[PDB]
Order: sequence, then C-alpha cells, then structure tokens
Amino acid sequence: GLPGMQNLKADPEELFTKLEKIGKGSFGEVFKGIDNRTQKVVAIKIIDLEEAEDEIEDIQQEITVLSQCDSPYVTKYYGSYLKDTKLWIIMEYLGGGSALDLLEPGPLDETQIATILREILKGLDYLHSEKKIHRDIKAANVLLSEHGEVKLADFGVAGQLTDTQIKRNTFVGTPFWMAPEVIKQSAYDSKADIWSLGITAIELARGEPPHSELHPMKVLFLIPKNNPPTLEGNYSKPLKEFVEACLNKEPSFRPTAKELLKHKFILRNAKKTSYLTELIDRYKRWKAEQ
Repeated sequence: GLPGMQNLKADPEELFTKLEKIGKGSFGEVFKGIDNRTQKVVAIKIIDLEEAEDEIEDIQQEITVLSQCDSPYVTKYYGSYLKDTKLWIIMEYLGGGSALDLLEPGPLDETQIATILREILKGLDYLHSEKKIHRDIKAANVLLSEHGEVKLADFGVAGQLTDTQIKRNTFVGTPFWMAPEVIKQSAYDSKADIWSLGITAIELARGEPPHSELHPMKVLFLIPKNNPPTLEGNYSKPLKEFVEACLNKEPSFRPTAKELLKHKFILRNAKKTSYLTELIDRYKRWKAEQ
C-alpha cells in the first residue's frame, strides 16, 4: 500500500495546523503548516481521493519512491494521513520556490545557473547510485528552501532500475525535456535524466526549453529526428559545452552526474547555495507586485 500511511485514528486536522495555502497543482492543494506535535514546519499536500482516479497511481508512486530516498538533495516525506476522502501528504517544506519560479523576475547569471545545476547534479548522483531514475527533471521540479538549498521534487513517474529490470521502456515525462530514447521507448536508464538535465540547463539560461513554442506532438518527432539542441546566445563556452555534453543523441555517450560535477562550467562558476537567497528575495518582491 502507501508507505507512511497512518490510520484514520490520526486526525490530520488535529495533528497539523495549516498556516496558509501555498500552491495548487493538478492533484490538489499545497499548504504550509506546522506539525503540532514537534512544532516543525512542513508542506502539506491535500488530495481528494473521491474527486480523482487515474491521478492516484501517480500519487502513490511518488510517495513510494520518496519513502525510499534519504538524501538532503531529495525532498523528505513524513507520512500520509486520511480524513474522510482527503489524503494529506506531509513533506519537507521548501519555501524558496521552484527554479522555474525564480526565472519569473528576469534571467539568472551563470553563477546562479551553475549553483543550481550543481545541486541538481548532487541529487541525480544520489538517485542514480540508488538505481533510481527521476524521469521528470525540469526547472519546475527543482525546489528551493528559503536559505537557498536545492532539492529534487515530483518523482511521480520516477523509475526503479532494479535487479530483474536494468532498463525501462515507459513513455514517461514532459515532452520538451524528454530524451530521444525515452520518446522512442528504447531500453533506457539514468542517462535519460542526464539529457533532461541538459534541457533544464538551456531552460535556466533562456527561460524555456527548446521547441517550447511548438505543439507537443510535433516535438514528438523532432527530438529523435533532429540533431540535439545547443545553447545559443551570449553564454560562456563552458556553459555551452556543458549543455553539449548532456545532449548527446546516444545515451551511453552522456557522462554521469558525478563526472558533470567536475565539468569546468561547474568548477569555475558554482558558489555557495546561500548566495541563492538573493534570487529567492527577488522572486518574493516580484510576486508581491503581481
């Protein structure tokens, strides 16, 4: 079943205090709250089990994978509670917003881009070492804490390359960030995440992935057909080479997350995460004026 799921005896409305609604995804609503028992802040995701169906598979999957991860690079999962037909999913609260939210105000500088990529790369390396594949790497799924810590979120479709299944074939992810082998449903693995990371690097530099203006279905034949996207514009040579390294049409030719961690773009530009608080404050001020 769902790990961390608590019996109906545990009333989430009495164990958690919702402070404010902080998001409304597809599935349900997200709140910032407090675990009254330990007075620790948490993110509370509430989904109506009656009002949904095929979205339950994804929810259950996302929670199964998150309960098997233990890394400061992956959003923590604290359990689930049931209240009549509402499922309350308790997670680590990340108040800095997503990297995609941080792009809303204006562009990032290469320092900010490198810093974010370096932390995502730490998360991918952990997941890959645990034989897990994120499958949906994109700036919308990279969350920041208010002090600048960067974490992976939204596995939902995260895969497990275990013992009797060293490769996956499921057409899964968001089209624009999907690797060519995933679209063609060839046997794939951790390398699909590296291609996605390359598309996310173009996204952090330009604000949108390649082909973003095209209809998704067109993008479905372009990715396997076309030469790989490159980063165009006035960016440093190391940033452009980092994107090329990730975006190789041949999956076995993409480097691991551990090796990208030593790419010259990362080494010369990444800085401490606390530096990202500025970027986080810019977004709050911007949001105040919307």
